[PDB]
Amino acid sequence: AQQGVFTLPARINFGVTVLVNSAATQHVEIFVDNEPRAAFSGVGTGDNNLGTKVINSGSGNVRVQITANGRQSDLVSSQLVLANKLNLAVVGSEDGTDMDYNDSIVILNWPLG
Amino acid sequence: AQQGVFTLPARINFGVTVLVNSAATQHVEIFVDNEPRAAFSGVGTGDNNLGTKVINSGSGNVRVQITANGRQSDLVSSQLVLANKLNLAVVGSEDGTDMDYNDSIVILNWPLG
Amino acid sequence: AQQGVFTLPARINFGVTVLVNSAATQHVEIFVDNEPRAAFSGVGTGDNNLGTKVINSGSGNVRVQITANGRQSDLVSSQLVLANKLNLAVVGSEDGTDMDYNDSIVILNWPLG
Amino acid sequence: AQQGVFTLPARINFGVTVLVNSAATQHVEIFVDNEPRAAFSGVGTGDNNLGTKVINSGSGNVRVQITANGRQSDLVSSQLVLANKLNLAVVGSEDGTDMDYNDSIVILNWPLG
Ligand SMILES: CO[C@H]1O[C@H](CO)[C@@H](O)[C@H](O)[C@@H]1O
Ligand SMILES: CO[C@H]1O[C@H](CO)[C@@H](O)[C@H](O)[C@@H]1O
Ligand SMILES: CO[C@H]1O[C@H](CO)[C@@H](O)[C@H](O)[C@@H]1O
Ligand SMILES: CO[C@H]1O[C@H](CO)[C@@H](O)[C@H](O)[C@@H]1O
Ligand SMILES: [Ca+2]
Ligand SMILES: [Ca+2]
Ligand SMILES: [Ca+2]
Ligand SMILES: [Ca+2]
Ligand SMILES: [Ca+2]
Ligand SMILES: [Ca+2]
Ligand SMILES: [Ca+2]
Ligand SMILES: [Ca+2]
Repeated sequence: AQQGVFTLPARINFGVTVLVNSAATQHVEIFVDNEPRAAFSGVGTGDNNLGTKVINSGSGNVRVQITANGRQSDLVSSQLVLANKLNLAVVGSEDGTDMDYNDSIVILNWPLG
Repeated sequence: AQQGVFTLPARINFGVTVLVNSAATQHVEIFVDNEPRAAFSGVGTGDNNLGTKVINSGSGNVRVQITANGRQSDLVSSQLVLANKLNLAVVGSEDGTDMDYNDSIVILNWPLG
Repeated sequence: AQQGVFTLPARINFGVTVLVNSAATQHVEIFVDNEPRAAFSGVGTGDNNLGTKVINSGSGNVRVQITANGRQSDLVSSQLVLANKLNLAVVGSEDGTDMDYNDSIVILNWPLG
Repeated sequence: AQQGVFTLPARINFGVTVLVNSAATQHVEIFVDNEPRAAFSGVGTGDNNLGTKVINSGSGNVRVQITANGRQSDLVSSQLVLANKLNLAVVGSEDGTDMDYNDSIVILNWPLG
């Protein structure tokens, strides 16, 4: 199945947070309606936090893309709703051979405020 | 039910990341085996990222507590495993009356590296 | 937080499946827009399957209620989305003192077909 | 990533429940330590419940395979833990072209009793 693709509520602001656990530099792009809207990059094996950016969901079509060594990483993803209110969309990724799926971890959350 | 309580693998390094969406200052405490082992404080309504800390799980008994206004916030939590490998333990919290459950969001993840 | 309450897409058919793991007889009622729409009951400690019923979500306001020994059980719940398509809303419940939260397990899924 | 593969506690009894939403007959196989240990077959587009079977996890290595039309279906999966106690491992699957991922839905849960 496709992974890293989520349908958000339309026209909502959401946060994107990235953690890295890799020796290879990670490059994360968030697409909204097939257009690039947020970029992150970094490297480190200590759950290193690349920060959070807030962007708008447009029609709702959000895709997470993660590249390392020039290749798009293998993605795994899920969406969780807590208390019928807090939404988290999570992406793990694998850039190599050890199948740890933590090389970049991308977390989307909404609503904010 | 109790919320914000997780059993991790023993003696594992794990990351704790905190996001806030609040006007009241948030205080997050992470306990390992009932001992206070990580703290975060901050405020802001736009998904303010308070960073990530890496700590060890001890016997495995990890608990998240969140306060604001000198009072414990109401917690909701779940654990997710992706690719049979990437673990996320998520806590949402409510400090007030609007039931948005985003006032502090605490993410635990393992394994690292 | 309230547990066992989910917002479904409006006017959608969804399935409700119940498993029991209890010595006490379990009584499950599913409410849609505050009206009773599906009932299940049974007893057994072997993950005993009470079957599946398909009902309609109305405005979308769905609540799971679980009673044993005349008392509403303590609920825990979450919603999961897989492949940006398959939705599962899960409720565990505790009727007693052992905190196993399996006494009735209620699974909602959509879309069908 | 591999999907439908889960590590359970060793030597634990767990339940497997299958729902189908398909016009093609579904065949679900559960492997424990690479040995074929539970089977289900059925068909129907209205969330047809094929029942629950209880089996033992052996060393803990559990795999779900789903076929229809003599071919392995595309799998998507996650594991959820509620109340730090109730485990659900969920598999959705697609046998065709409509990408609804509900053709067989396989739910594993533990602990029982
Ligand atoms: C050297 O190992 C690390 O870096 C590689 C990328 O080179 C990752 O895939 C792996 O999981 C480790 O984090
Ligand atoms: C003023 O409203 C904000 O701040 C309060 C107190 O932190 C939160 O409960 C609420 O959800 C908003 O984020
Ligand atoms: C006797 O123990 C069982 O039944 C009680 C209800 O009596 C449940 O709470 C418990 O988890 C067991 O399933
Ligand atoms: C005819 O359409 C149905 O049957 C096929 C084959 O099982 C499924 O892929 C599809 O989602 C529908 O449930
Ligand atoms: Ca890796
Ligand atoms: Ca890694
Ligand atoms: Ca709030
Ligand atoms: Ca808030
Ligand atoms: Ca119980
Ligand atoms: Ca029980
Ligand atoms: Ca299909
Ligand atoms: Ca189908």
